[PDB]
Amino acid sequence: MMYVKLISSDGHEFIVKREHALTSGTIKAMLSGPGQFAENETNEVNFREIPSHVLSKVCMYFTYKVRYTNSSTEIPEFPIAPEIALELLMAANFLDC
Amino acid sequence: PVPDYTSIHIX
Amino acid sequence: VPDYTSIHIX
Amino acid sequence: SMQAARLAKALRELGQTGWYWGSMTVNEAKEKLKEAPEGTFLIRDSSHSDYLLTISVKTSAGPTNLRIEYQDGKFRLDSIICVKSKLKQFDSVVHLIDYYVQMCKDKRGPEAPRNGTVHLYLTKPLYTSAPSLQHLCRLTINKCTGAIWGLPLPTRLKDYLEEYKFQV
Amino acid sequence: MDVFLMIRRHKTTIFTDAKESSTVFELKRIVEGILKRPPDEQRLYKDDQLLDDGKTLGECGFTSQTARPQAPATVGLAFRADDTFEALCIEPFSSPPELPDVMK
Ligand SMILES: [Co+2]
Repeated sequence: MMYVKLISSDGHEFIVKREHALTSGTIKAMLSGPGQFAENETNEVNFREIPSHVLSKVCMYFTYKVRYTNSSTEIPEFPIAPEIALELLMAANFLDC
Repeated sequence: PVPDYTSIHIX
Repeated sequence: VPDYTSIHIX
Repeated sequence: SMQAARLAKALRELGQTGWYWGSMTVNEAKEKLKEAPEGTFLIRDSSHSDYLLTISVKTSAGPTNLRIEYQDGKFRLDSIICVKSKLKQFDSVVHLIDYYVQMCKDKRGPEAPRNGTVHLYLTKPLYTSAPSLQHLCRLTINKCTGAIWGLPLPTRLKDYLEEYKFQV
Repeated sequence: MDVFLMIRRHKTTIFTDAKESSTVFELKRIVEGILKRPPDEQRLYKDDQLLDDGKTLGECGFTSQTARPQAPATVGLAFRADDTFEALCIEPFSSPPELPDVMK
């Protein structure tokens, strides 16, 4: 589908565009990976160790990265508060983005 | 206006 | 950290 | 480590910045920095034969270009007159830019000169592409502290932070 | 021209975009294609103020400077069950831990 659901460790459900979610290399390997043609497939990805405040920030990066890729628009700063920077760094490395 | 190419001078 | 220096460009 | 390995690491760090534009003419740099604030900079390939890197900066009188000299394993700014001990030189070209951005954090608005020989000023870069979320977190952490080996992080990620200690 | 929004209801958050000149009703049609509920069963909010279908997103306060990709604006969403609407409820996100001693 056009959108995909990403569920955080505390149960928050984020619905983002599929092309935006493919910015993460880990998610891309999951949605565009092996499977069974006849079997049903879930359009939800569960993260058991990514909290909602971090996962919401990752989704904003998905919008930020796709918007300013192959574009003539000047790229503004991406605000990252220090209070989440380390949690965000661990999640970014885990998602390959 | 500034020239297209310049070099630094420490002052 | 480094001390400021007035740098001219010519 | 030998000279080729130091230069290779310096070029890798350049590619991780996000403000390295590769092939870019002088006019294309003037267009991208025409309305940018004073201090906006970017590093591109040098059209000259004896150079490799060039800084395009927005100054008080418009966009200009500064060629980066590479002599004896160290990067230096092109200078009209120099004393060797008084010109900063580093193995990493990103360290050279980070050095001057830090120095120009205490640069003089109303107190600045209004007419005369233009003064150099470097602040924020002009990204050609959005860097990875990891690198953006690395910059935020670096702008927050320099003692990364006491942070609650796995040792694998502490090596990642050590690979790029600059704030720009 | 493009505005970037976070449509939130309970524990559900939708990351979507629209045009500043588009209307609230057209935003309810985008929600209809995601949460499978018609616009007449939706109520959109900007903080406490209820948005009406006729106003454009820019007229409601969603401009290119307050609804950027790296900082999207939040739109409240309330659903209708039977005759009366539900009260606006948005579940907060988690809290980050206190900063380490060496940080800041
Ligand atoms: Co002067």
